[PDB]
Amino acid sequence: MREAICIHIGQAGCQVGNACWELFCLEHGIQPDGSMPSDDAFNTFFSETGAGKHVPRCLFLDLEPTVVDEVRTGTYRQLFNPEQLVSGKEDAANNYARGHYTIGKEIVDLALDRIRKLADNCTGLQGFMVFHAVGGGTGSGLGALLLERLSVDYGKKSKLGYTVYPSPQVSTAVVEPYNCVLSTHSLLEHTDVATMLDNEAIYDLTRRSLDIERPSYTNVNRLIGQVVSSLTASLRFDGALNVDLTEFQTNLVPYPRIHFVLTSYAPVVSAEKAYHEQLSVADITNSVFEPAGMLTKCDPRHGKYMSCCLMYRGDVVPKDVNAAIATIKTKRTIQFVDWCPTGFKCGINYQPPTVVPGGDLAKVQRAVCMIANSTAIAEVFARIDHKFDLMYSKRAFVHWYVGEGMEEGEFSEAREDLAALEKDYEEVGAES
Amino acid sequence: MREAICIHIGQAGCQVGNACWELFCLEHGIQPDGSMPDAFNTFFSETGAGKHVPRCLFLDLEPTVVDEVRTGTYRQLFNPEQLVSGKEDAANNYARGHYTIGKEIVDLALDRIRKLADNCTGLQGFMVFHAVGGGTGSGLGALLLERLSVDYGKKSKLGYTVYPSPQVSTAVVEPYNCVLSTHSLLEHTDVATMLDNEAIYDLTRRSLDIERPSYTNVNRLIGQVVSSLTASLRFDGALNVDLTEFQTNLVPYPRIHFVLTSYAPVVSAEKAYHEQLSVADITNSVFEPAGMLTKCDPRHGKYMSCCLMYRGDVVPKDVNAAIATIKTKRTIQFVDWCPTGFKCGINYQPPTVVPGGDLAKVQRAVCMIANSTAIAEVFARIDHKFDLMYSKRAFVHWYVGEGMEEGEFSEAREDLAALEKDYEEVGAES
Amino acid sequence: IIRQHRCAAMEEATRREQERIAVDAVVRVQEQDFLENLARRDRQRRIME
Amino acid sequence: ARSEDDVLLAFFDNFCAVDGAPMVQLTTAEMRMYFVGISMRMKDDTDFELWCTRAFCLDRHPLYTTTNEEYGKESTSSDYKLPQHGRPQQFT
Amino acid sequence: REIVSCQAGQCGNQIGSKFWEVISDEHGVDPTGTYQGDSDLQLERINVYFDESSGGRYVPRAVLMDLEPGTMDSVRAGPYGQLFRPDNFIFGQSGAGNNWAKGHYTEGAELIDSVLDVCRKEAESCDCLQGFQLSHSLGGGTGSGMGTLLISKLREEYPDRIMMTFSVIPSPRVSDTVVEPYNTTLSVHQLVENSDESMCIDNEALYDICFRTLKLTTPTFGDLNHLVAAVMSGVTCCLRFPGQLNSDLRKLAVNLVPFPRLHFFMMGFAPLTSRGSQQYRGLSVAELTQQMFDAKNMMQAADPRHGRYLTASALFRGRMSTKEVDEQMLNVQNKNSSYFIEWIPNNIKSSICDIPPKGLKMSVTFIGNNTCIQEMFRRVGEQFTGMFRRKAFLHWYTGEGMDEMEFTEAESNMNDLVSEYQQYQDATV
Amino acid sequence: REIVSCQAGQCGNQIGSKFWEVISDEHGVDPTGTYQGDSDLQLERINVYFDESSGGRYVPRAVLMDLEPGTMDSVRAGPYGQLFRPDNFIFGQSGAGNNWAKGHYTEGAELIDSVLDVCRKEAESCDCLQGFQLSHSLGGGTGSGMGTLLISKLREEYPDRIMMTFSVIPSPRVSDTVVEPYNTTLSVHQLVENSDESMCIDNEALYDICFRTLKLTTPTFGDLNHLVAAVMSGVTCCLRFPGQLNSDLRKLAVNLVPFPRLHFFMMGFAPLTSRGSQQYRGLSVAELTQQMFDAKNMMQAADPRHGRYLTASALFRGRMSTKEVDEQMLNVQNKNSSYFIEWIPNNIKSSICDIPPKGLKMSVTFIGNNTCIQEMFRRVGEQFTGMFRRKAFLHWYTGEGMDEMEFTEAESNMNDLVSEYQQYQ
Ligand SMILES: Nc1nc2c(ncn2[C@@H]2O[C@H](COP(=O)(O)OP(=O)(O)OP(=O)(O)O)[C@@H](O)[C@H]2O)c(=O)[nH]1
Ligand SMILES: Nc1nc2c(ncn2[C@@H]2O[C@H](COP(=O)(O)OP(=O)(O)OP(=O)(O)O)[C@@H](O)[C@H]2O)c(=O)[nH]1
Ligand SMILES: Nc1nc2c(ncn2[C@@H]2O[C@H](COP(=O)(O)OP(=O)(O)O)[C@@H](O)[C@H]2O)c(=O)[nH]1
Ligand SMILES: Nc1nc2c(ncn2[C@@H]2O[C@H](COP(=O)(O)OP(=O)(O)O)[C@@H](O)[C@H]2O)c(=O)[nH]1
Ligand SMILES: [Mg+2]
Ligand SMILES: [Mg+2]
Repeated sequence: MREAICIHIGQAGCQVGNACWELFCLEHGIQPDGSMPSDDAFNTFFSETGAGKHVPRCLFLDLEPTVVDEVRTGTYRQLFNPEQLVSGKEDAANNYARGHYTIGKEIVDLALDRIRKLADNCTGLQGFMVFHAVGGGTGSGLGALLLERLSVDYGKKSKLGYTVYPSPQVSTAVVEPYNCVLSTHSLLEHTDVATMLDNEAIYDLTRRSLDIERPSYTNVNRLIGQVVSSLTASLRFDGALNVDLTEFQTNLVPYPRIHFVLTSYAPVVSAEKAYHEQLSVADITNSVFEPAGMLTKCDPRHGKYMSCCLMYRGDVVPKDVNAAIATIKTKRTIQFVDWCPTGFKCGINYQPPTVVPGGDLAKVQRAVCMIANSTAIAEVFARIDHKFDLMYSKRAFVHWYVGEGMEEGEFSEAREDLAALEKDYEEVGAES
Repeated sequence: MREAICIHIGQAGCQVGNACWELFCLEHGIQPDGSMPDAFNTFFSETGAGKHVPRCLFLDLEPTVVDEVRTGTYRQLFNPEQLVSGKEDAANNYARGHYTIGKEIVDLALDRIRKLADNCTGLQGFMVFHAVGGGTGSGLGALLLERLSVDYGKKSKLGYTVYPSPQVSTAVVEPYNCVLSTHSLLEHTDVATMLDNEAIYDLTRRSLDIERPSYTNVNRLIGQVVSSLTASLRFDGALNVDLTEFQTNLVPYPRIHFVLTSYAPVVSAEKAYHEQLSVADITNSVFEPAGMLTKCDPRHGKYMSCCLMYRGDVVPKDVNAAIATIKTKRTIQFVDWCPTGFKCGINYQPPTVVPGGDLAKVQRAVCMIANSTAIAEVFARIDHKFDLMYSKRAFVHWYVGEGMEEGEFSEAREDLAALEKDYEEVGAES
Repeated sequence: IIRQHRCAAMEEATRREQERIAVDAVVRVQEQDFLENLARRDRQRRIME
Repeated sequence: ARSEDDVLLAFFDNFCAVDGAPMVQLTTAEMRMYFVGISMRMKDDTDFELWCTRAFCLDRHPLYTTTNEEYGKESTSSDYKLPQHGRPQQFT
Repeated sequence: REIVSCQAGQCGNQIGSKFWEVISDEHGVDPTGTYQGDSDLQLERINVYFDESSGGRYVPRAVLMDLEPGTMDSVRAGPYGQLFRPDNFIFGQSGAGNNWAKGHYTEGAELIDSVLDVCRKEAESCDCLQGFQLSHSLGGGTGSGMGTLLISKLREEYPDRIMMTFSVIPSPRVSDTVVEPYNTTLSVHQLVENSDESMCIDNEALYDICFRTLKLTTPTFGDLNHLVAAVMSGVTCCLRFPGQLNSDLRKLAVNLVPFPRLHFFMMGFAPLTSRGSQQYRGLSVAELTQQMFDAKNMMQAADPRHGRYLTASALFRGRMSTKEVDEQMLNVQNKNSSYFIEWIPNNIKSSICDIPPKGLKMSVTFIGNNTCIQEMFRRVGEQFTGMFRRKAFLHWYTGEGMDEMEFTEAESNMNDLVSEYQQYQDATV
Repeated sequence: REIVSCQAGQCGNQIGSKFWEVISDEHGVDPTGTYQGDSDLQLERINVYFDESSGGRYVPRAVLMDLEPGTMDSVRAGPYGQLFRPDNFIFGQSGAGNNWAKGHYTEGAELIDSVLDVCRKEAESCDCLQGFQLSHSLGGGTGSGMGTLLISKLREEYPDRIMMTFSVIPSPRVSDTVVEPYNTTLSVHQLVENSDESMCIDNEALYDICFRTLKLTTPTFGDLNHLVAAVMSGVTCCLRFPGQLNSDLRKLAVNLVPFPRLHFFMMGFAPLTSRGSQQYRGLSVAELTQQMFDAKNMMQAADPRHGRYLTASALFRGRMSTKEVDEQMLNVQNKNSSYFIEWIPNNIKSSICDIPPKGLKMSVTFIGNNTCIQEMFRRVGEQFTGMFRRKAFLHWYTGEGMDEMEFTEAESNMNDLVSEYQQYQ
């Protein structure tokens, strides 16, 4: 029942999935060997076997064997299946053409076979959870190919995709804007809902709120996994206002071509700061709506809220939920689009979030994750478009794609599709 | 309900905050870890954990005092935020603390003020503890006065200010800082209270028989006075008083809002047990010029409003008897237009003795805060100081070199002149 | 309990710092200098012979 | 692979007597015999020099008290009583 | 996955020998071939550079190759000479004599067939060959011409593979031959045409680092080669060890080569401190970044301030955070925005690997494509033109079989390369 | 908050090394660089002077310079010499030859590039740099010239940061060179604009202190360095330890510099006593005050009766009560109003720090901006005029690219500074 299948594509996908699955195992009380010593709550993420072992419903992919072999040699090797842990022989190396045309096709068939073997087991599959940063070649290329095949062979099943877009200021590649523009077309057409996961916002949030001078990739992935768990706990545990995958994607997607959504989780507070503050529902809601607490480099004041969804966990009550919503509506600093008066979705769960040992986060009574479709995504799209166009002015890092098997006009097509994204955002956000 | 938000500025602000919060924890039975092993609602904000975070904001420009507080006993009591300091001290520079180095911390200070305010629903007012002698306590204090007045309007605002002494001082630019600060302290403080160290030292030497008086004892006495003034709303009494209740009877005119303080009985353990500390005796000791907390002789001026607040087993019977005796004896005089001149508050909770301190456990006590014309003497002293040091432009270059206009020294001196003139006018007979 | 765990983690970090002190004090160049001292000495002796 | 104790015991077992008692009295003659044994153990002069220098290292609060601390210095948990004359029960 | 190395010439042979010393030290492989490493990570990806035998010996995937038997005998008699496979020691009878034509057409031509046979023998044993790396110097005769012949044949045989070339660019301040301009001019065009990346090493800057940075009194060829060996170890760190942000040869190629013929790089190894100031200086990532871009830490002798960085990439080793490896990288991008080309914002890539060099807390290797790399090429083309105007030292090449048309073509390719470097330096958006 | 220091010349290097020795002892840092103190307060603000390496080893934030490498070798060989950083041991090959021209124009100018590189590296390492401290002697060549050019470049690079200088000023009674007046006149005219606050130390008065107040048979330059290092620690104590009435560099400057160019302070330390008299001395606040205000204790060779105190500052350290320091200050003002200036009543600032220097009940340091500081300037100006009317030793200084007219500038700058002090005298 209510199963959800996780796919983690690329280096970034595998690293974020490691933290996400460690959080899932800790919150479901599953030992690293795959057992619960001492309730069908795990059914959506772990497949119960006859012998009593729980196998996660996850699929790891990377054309480079480094991360998957690290997983195989890690503590959770007994938990993770020998299969559903696919590896390649040579990486895409920041090349969408490589990940989509030459080395991606030799592994996509096996990926689809493994997905079929993980989906036929499922009886109430809610949807797919694709974690991939479009900066990388395999995150963009192989991710795009896998999304195309999954969409064409699996009908209209819900598909959430957590994507770490090239962050506007800091980046770890020069071809990364090219990869992002190339993969944006496929991600738009085939991914039902996409979640922004840029880097400056998470890193500044961890620097200021968590008060740690060395916020690193593990901390970023821990926060992302916490966000994923908060979003998906509605079906995992009983709640006052349960929402399923379709339930919130319908309320989050106003038009088929606009589904990219911002995310903001709070109270994301340091351990030392934890019990010295009265973390009320109104306080955490205000902290979430604060631009500084968002996990995306898109300031809300430069855009229009279109449809916001709040996943509350803990002792939250619809009373305080409604009171926080009323205060937020009274506040004039943030602005909602005129033609969507309510614009608010609420999902309440009685299960408080769990903190992993050694993690920077601190366990609290209540928490809330914000997933909001807004016009602020147009500015980050424009930032990456400016990142890309001046590089494409005189064919920088394009001979690789040309010689790898991609036609040159594909870059122009991706540019035009991205420009259509910003223009569609502007047109929809324009006042009636 | 009846919350009072404390804001502590500078060296003296932080020290007096430590003393007063020790006294408040002593009074309300709150551990230094913040627990009881809701009469505290005015000073300690409840959270879910049963631990009580004080409704205080410590602000300073140099990190020594905030580091000491975060390292001391009350580290687990005080919030990790609300305990903030900059990176460089104002350095006895009103211009620095009001124009250059304080501007980068005023925004965060007002953010924390908003955090304190939206937590409480019945805010009675703000209480800022500071000394205008130094740099930050003058400049940053004044700047917070303007921001609080513009962001809160007619909310009650008490300032407990340590002005420079008439006789000796611990700085050379201290008169400049005090003169520059009186402008804000007159325009945006609803009630200001004089707490200079002289009469506190003299009272400690002459009453408690302390051969080595220190800032520790001075701040303990200041905290005793603050607790006595605020305990009327904290504990039940025959004649309770509130912030506005005592303000409207203490200040006759908007510009006349500076008040002297005198707390008695204030005696050591050995001496406390040889005296009949009755209501009449304690009232006479309060009206004695030796018992005041500020060096300013009433006999050289005229009283216009005395707020006497008693704590302990006092009764309105002996309260009225003492008032009658005060009226009968002619050594003190009241102003012509104010016959009554007495606002009396009664509280049933006797002042808690600080263990390891110097005060003695006494059944009944009384603190008197008085608006009177005698403040003209200390204003004349400080303005003569300022004129003497300003005649040939001493230390003015340090002030000017911080984005500061030389003319506001002159306008502040004119403000002091106007204040002294209006005190003389209101004290003039019919 | 989380406070105690973070204090233990800080103590572990200090232990890691002490171990890195040990490895830095270990940081072979001086031993190579001693070896070349022996080399120049014995070449000098052979030259004299 | 082993520890300091293991290496020390392994090295000192070579100097044990026939009966097995831990012999503790060495002289320069048998010290140099051990050295020449190592000399024939490895024949490279540079490696022998490295071994010897590596194994022998041939050329390698009452004072402070704070007046601010004096505030809560003496107060204990036994001095914290709730006020007797508190405000009445909240009917709001 | 697997990478295979070829060592050409005397300079290339010695640099490869010390490179294998460094790799064996990092992977815990004794000179006798047995494993002695501390942990399992050294064995997890030991197959990238080494090949296991039946007895457990890890033979390096190396082809030590040169005309002169003297260098073969010396490297075999060296401390790690027993590590290499004897059948991979291919040598001729008479040396090339610093003659590019001798090494490329007459003496090396007969022996390059056997070299290619042994290289294909070593490559076919690889499960997934990552590529080749040729270590050599362009100033020599057999280390430049015959190595370029090797690279050409390897390109003709294995099209999709990556051939790193580590070429020690000769400099007349450290001159050792009156024919270095001829050899360099005849070899650079082949390096451009065939080698995917051609990485330049300047012995001037090697001595400069050994003098003003490491403060070595008498830094021999061994001390010179330690820095280049560290660079060759760090360029392929993420292949052999896991890290928070992986990279490899194709990663660096695609993120450092904007145009097909713009594939020449200059190196930097950090940190580098003197003997006394080792434990005194805080080995922090801030000091690492400070020492990263300065000319004194760069072992190529061309001042980077005179040029503009087309691209750059920093491969870090050690446990460091992203807000310690990337935000200050952007800070450098901002505080020296003049030296970075405006049409490629974020000119510099970052990669992180967990395992640091043995003994050192944290490290980084710099791989940068800059407009300043044309200084060497102009200032060696000047000498080539000066010598070729009078037909000096040319009868050797003509007798061996080289026509002057080939030299004219080599100089034309020299000029084409320097012009291509120049016309990306003053370009405006 | 953190202060970065520099030592110039042989005198400056020795005295700064001794200052670092006493600071390391006070903060419980052995020469190995590790911390073995007995309190939390020692590590609470150890970053003021020391910078932690990657290992926590506390390298002094000091830059040592001199054209002669002999003093570099001596400071390295010193017992705490290993504490410093080798890269900061910047030095030249040829000495200054006791020439201000060589130290400021030819060798010092060519060597200052690396000096400012090291200083700015230390500044970047610093989080919030409170100020630059410099220690040297105006009577030497490299010390005086090098330090003056230092302060000039430091001022032009960081305008608002506090510039402290510790200048050892020669005296005619203990002169040991013929060109002290030249060097001092060419250095004070730079210190009077480029330095926020300057403190002059006299070898003659130090010797008098050691002879009589300490009753010590044979003190040395080591003991003089003891005396001045106690001063250097006490001036910035409040930046490292908490106190009832804390202070810092800018507080001292603003309370002791009534006019921008009157920042030459005469110093004193207390208590000082011999072994025989230590048991007889009953240490108290009043005893500290009198033994501080008496002339023999102050290491300035200028008699206070000959002048008046513009401003005074007493940085008290140790467990004490503020009432008695307040009484002492008020009573000394009232009883010696003749010694103080009438148009600034309460000329004395008092700051109190809880942590005392190790070895005493409690101590105090005296910052004195007395008008009698003009005496030494006047006498050394007389020396300089006497030499420069007869053209003495001019060729050595002019051969280094310099000319007569900058000496003519320097003498006038000293003269009108003396006149400025005389005006309030
Ligand atoms: N949030 C988050 N971002 C990551 C993580 N790992 C990598 N990234 C970012 O995602 C981008 C793309 O990942 P890549 O390093 O290219 O790895 P990849 O996507 O698998 O592509 P290949 O390296 O060719 O296999 C990188 O530039 C990183 O900045 C992660 O664990 N969490
Ligand atoms: N009563 C009392 N006054 C104090 C105390 N500490 C400082 N002061 C006052 O502060 C004045 C001197 O100013 P500063 O030393 O500069 O202290 P400040 O006013 O807070 O200014 P900063 O030092 O910049 O923080 C003195 O005249 C005292 O009146 C204290 O602990 N108790
Ligand atoms: N880095 C390094 N360079 C060397 C070494 N030995 C020689 N060289 C350089 O190589 C150049 C000569 O190359 P050469 O040996 O004649 O090449 P070959 O004749 O083709 O083998 C000289 O300019 C040297 O600077 C060495 O051990 N290390
Ligand atoms: N107080 C004190 N004075 C010193 C010390 N060393 C030297 N001096 C004085 O400094 C003068 C010489 O200055 P010098 O160090 O040669 O200056 P430099 O040549 O520029 O380095 C002499 O007259 C000494 O009196 C010392 O350790 N302590
Ligand atoms: Mg990858
Ligand atoms: Mg202060």
